Amino acid sequence: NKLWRTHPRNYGKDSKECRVCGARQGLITKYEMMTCRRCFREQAPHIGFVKYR
Amino acid sequence: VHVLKATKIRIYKQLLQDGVFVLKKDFEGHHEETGVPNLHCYILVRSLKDRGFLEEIFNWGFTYYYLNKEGCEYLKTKLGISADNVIPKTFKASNVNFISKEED
Amino acid sequence: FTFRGKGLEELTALASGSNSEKLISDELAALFDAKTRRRVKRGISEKYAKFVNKVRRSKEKCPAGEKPVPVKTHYRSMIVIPELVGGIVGVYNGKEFVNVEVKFDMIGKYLAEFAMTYKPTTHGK
Amino acid sequence: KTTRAINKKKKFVADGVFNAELHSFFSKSLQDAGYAGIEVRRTPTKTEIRIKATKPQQVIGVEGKKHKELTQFLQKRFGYSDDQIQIWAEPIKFKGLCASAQVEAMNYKLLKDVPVRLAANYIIKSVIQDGAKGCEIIISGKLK
Amino acid sequence: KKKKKKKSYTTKKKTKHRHVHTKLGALAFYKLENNGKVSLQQKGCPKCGPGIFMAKHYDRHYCGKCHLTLKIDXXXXXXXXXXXXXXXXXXXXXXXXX
Amino acid sequence: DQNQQLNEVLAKVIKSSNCQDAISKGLHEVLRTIEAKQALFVCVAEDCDQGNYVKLVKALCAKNEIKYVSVPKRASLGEYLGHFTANAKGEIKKVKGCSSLAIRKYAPEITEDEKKIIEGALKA
Amino acid sequence: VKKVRVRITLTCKNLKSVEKATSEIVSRAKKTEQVEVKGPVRMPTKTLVITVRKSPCGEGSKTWDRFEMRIYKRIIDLTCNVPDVKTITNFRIDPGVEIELTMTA
RNA sequence: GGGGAAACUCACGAGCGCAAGACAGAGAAGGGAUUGACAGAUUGAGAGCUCUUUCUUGAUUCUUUGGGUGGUGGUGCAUGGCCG
Ligand SMILES: [Mg+2]
Ligand SMILES: [Mg+2]
Ligand SMILES: [Mg+2]
Ligand SMILES: [Mg+2]
Ligand SMILES: [Mg+2]
Ligand SMILES: [Zn+2]
Ligand SMILES: [Zn+2]
Repeated sequence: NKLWRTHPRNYGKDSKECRVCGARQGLITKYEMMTCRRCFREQAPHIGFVKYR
Repeated sequence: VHVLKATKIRIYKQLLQDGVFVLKKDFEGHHEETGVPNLHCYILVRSLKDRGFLEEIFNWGFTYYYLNKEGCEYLKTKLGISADNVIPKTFKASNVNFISKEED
Repeated sequence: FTFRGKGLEELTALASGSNSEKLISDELAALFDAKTRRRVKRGISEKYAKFVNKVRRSKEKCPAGEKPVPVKTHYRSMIVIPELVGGIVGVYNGKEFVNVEVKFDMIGKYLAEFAMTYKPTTHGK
Repeated sequence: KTTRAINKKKKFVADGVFNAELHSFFSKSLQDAGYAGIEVRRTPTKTEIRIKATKPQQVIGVEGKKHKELTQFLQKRFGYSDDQIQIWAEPIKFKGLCASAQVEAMNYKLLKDVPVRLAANYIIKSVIQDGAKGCEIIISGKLK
Repeated sequence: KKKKKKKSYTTKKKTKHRHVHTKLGALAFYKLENNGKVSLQQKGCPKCGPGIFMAKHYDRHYCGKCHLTLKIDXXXXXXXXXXXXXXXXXXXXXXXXX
Repeated sequence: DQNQQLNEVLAKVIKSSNCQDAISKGLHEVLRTIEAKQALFVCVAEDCDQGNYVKLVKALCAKNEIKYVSVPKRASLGEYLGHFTANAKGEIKKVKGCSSLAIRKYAPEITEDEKKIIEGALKA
Repeated sequence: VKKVRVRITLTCKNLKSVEKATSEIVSRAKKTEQVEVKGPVRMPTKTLVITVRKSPCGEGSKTWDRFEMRIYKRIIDLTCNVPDVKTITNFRIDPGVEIELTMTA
C-alpha cells in the first residue's frame, strides 16, 4: 500500500523536466523544447542552432 | 507490491511476440503500448535483465530492452504449452538486406 | 464593562442557522475579509470539518473545571470559526504543537497566526 | 489534414529535438560499428532514418537482428508497424575521414591495452592516409 | 565544506511493529449432516456470496471482498454482551500465558 | 499401470491451466471456487492425513454439480503444478504435497481426444 | 479545362536547401504548358533566438551564447490540374524541408 | 550556480508511511509464503500506520547468509565533459 505522488505536481518547478539530463533547475527552456541550459548547449548542433552571434 | 498473474502473463507475451520491450523512467504512469502499471513493468522486466535474458539501453527518457537467445527459452518455459511456436519478430525474417547506396 | 465584536450568540445562530451545512454558512461569509471569503466560496476541505467536531467534544465533556482537552492539528491554514472560540487547540509550527486559548477576537483570522513558526532574534557577540 | 497545426517555430524546434533524440538513441546502442549521423526525411506518411556508418554490416545485425531491434525500438516510442518508420544503413566510403569512427577505433585500442603514443600513431597515420589534410588527437585523463 | 550527517534515535519512539496476517491450521467452514447432505457454518455475503463467507466480528458482518458491513440492532445488544463475554475468556487466557 | 494417459494428460492439463491464471490452488481456494460453481473440474489427494479433508471436499463437489477425480499421493500433485523446492539450475529435492486442485477453465490448446480422457475418470 | 489554383509552401531550417526547391520548382513549372506560376515569394525570415549562460556551474564572469535557428518560408502559386502538380513535385529535395499544398478553384 | 524558494522545488528541521532488499546458497511454504481491509481505538491525516477484531487474497514470496539497485551524500587536489 502506497499513497505518494499525492501532492499536485501540477504547475511550477516540479511539473517540469529536461527531456534529457532530466534536471528541473537549469533554465528548463520552455520555448517548446524542455531542456536545461547545459543540455541544450550540447544538443544545439543536433537540434540545429548555429551561433555566428 | 503484488504483480497480478495475468499481468505477468500478458507482459511476458507482449515481449515474446516482438522480442523487444520499452519503458520510461516514470513510475506513476502506465506503459504506453501495454497500459500496465509501470511499477509492475519495472518489477517484471528487471528480474529478466538481472538473471540475464534481457539487454538494456537508456537514452533521454527511456529504457530499451531487446530479448536474449537464452531468454526465449525462459519465457517459453514460463508461458507453458502455449509458447513453443513463437518466433519473436526480432528473431527470424531476413527478407531483403538493404544497406542503401547514396542517391543517384 | 466589556463586550464582544458582533455578539457571540447571534453567530452561533448565524453559523448553525437553518442550514448549518457547510462549516461556514453564507452568513458568516458577509463577515469575513475578501481573502477568507475567497477560500470558502472557492473550495474548503472536509477534513476541516471533522477537526471542527473534535473541538466540539472538548468544549462540552470538560467540566466547568475549565480544563479543555487540547485538540492537535497541522491545519494551520484554518480560519477560526465562531464555534471554535473557547477551546484550546494545539497547532503545529515546525517543532511541536502549540496550545492556544481561542478568544472571540481571533475569528476570521488564520489559525496559523498564533503558532509562532520561528523564534525571532536575541543578540550578542 | 494532419491532426494539429503547429507554429512552424514550435514544430521546427520539435523537429530538431526529435533528431537529437535519435542521435542519442543510435550512438548509444550502435556503439560497435562506425556510427556517423542521420539523414532523416520525415513525411506524414513515412519517417525515413538513414544511419551512416563505417561498418554498415554491423548495423543490419546478424539474422537482421539490430535492423529490426532499432526499427522496432522506434516503433515503441513513436510506433507505426506500417513499415512507416523504416531504417536504412549507409556505408561511410572513406573510413579514415570520419572522426566519429576513428574515436571508436581509438576507444577500442585503448581498452585493449595498446600504449597511448603507439595507439594514436596508428589512428593518426591511418587518418592522414585516408586523405586527411591534417589530424590531431587529445587524451586528457589519469595517464598512467 | 558542508555540515556532517548522523543518526541519534530516541529511546522513546523506539520502533513499531507491522501486522502479521495469520491462517490457523486449515479451515473447515462446513459441516456434514446426515452424511448425505453438507452444511454451512458462518454467513455468506449476499453480493459475492456464492462461496465467500462473511467475517463475523463481535457484532458486525464483514466481507473480505465487498467490505459490506451488517449488524442487527436487537442482535447487537444480544451479541455485544455475548461477544464481550467470549472476549473475557480470551482476555484472561491471554494474560495467563505471559 | 496407472493409466499413463490419465496421469500424463492430468499433469499436462494441471500445468496447462496453471500457465494461465485460470487455475485454483489451495483448500481455501478450492472450497471457495467449488461453491461459486467456477470449477469445471476438481481433484483430491487421497493420502491426505487431515481430518475431514477429502470428505468435506467430495461433499461439496456433488452438492454443487462438479465432476471429480482423485489421485493417489498428494506429492504427484505438487509436480503437476510446479511446487517443489527447485534450484537455480533445475536440480530439485523434495516437493510440496497439495490436496486441493481446481481448474477454472481448460486452456484452448488441449485436444478433443485428451478432453475425453479426463471425463474418463470423473466421480462423486 | 479544370483549373485548380495550387499553393506550394516550403519551410526550412536552412537557406541552402530551401532555395534549391524554390528555384527548381519554378524552373520546372514554367516549362510545362498547362502552367501558370506566381513568382516564388519569400515570406519574412523568422528567427528563433536562444541566449544561454555558457558555463554549467555559475562561476567565472558572465558568458553568453547567442544561438540562432533561422526558418525561411517560401510560397509559390500554381495554375494547373491535379496531375500537373504531382508532375512538378517529382524532384529530389533535401531532408528537413516541409512542403505543404493547398488546392482551390 | 539561469538562485524570481509560498508548497513542490530541497539538499536543511520536526513527525509520519512506502521498498521499487533484484540475483544467487541454505531454511520456510497450497495442511499457506504474502497483499488488501470494514469497525472502533490511535493519529497531524478515511496513513490498516498502529492495537483489538476476523475475513479476503495466491505464491508476485518470507527467512536468514551473501549481494544489488538508488542516493542534490564525500573527495574538482582521483577524474572526464564543460566553463572562467
Ligand atoms: Mg581538463
Ligand atoms: Mg539564497
Ligand atoms: Mg520535504
Ligand atoms: Mg552505484
Ligand atoms: Mg547521480
Ligand atoms: Zn539537461
Ligand atoms: Zn462481497
